[PDB]
Amino acid sequence: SFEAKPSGSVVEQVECDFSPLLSGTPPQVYNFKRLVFTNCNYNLTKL
Amino acid sequence: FSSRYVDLYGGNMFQFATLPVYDTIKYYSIIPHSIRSIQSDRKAWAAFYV
Repeated sequence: SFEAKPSGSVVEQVECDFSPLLSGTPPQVYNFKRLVFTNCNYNLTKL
Repeated sequence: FSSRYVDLYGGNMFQFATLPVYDTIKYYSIIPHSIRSIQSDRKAWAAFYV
């Protein structure tokens, strides 16, 4: 059967700061440190 | 999760806050609060049920 053609993908876009991750003393692997991010734009390319 | 944040009447549970604690918690305590009041000030108090 015929199928529709995909077009006009819709993406809905605040840039969360990544400064704490790259700043300060990283804790040891047992003291694993993570930052939770929600509803924020990301720049993985910069990291 | 707090019902009051979204619908108080519904009683449904919706997350209102995220706590960054990655430590396992094996124990908790409840109702350590107390009221400082004169005899006239004292009134019946509602309670919390776990």
